[PDB]
Amino acid sequence: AESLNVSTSLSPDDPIYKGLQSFKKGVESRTNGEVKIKLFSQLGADNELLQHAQAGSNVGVVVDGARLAQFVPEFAIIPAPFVFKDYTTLKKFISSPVFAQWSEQMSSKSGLTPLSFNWYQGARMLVTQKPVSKPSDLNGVRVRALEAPVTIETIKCMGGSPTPLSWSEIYSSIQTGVVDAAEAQPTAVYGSKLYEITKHITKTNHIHLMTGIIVSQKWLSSLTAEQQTILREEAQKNGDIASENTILAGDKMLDEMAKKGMTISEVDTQPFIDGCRYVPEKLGLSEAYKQVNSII
Repeated sequence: AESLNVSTSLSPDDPIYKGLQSFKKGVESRTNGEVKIKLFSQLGADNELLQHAQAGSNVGVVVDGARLAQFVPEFAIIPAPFVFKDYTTLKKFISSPVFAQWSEQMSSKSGLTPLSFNWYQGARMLVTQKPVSKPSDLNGVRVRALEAPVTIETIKCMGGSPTPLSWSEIYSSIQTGVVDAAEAQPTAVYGSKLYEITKHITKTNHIHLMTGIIVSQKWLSSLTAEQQTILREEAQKNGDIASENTILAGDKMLDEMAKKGMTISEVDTQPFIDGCRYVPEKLGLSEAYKQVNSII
């Protein structure tokens, strides 16, 4: 018998979690139970789990490019601002040979491998008290940030002032005037109940959130060829399902907030794009950015 333990951080009602459930169902069905998938809320922080996975653990985690940059630094471009014009363009890049090269490098040099990297978690948008049609509308606006260079530079390049604080504290920070605004994907805006205390969502879609199920190469290679391909086939197939469900949920959450008094607006992104073109270079990610652009 064999098994994979997936450490998760999402609510069981999230599309990504239900996708992991579909993934479990697929794998266990096709192997008649010889490979079992366990989903945990318990196992440890992502960074310590990844070290264990390097050593051969049968533990997995759903993580993004920023977390994998420590193994292959190119990965850090995926969450950078205004790299991908839309979701399908993002998919085109993830499926390309350049990305395949980065994954091969992680597998062969760092002993970690994505079963797939198409678990989409949304597009980040602006949540504000006032309308935003152009970057100068954010001058003087304090936007919640995070102690990471990409996030900080994203807020700056878009025109706001980055104000780091824990996401678990975003509602009280807005309510008490520590910060004016936030920057996040719809399920998080909705999940934190921000529609209670803000008035505008602007669809800048400035960052795309792409993740995958990352596992030990040593563990995966210890399984049979048939078990390996089932795992990889099912991860990709179910990542696509979860992705569509994320988008579906996102749209409906936005609709629900508009019906709770919020205004949701599209925006001409071109000025934001031009204002953020320096970011990859400032962050030292030019090589990665140039390889992405060779594709898209």
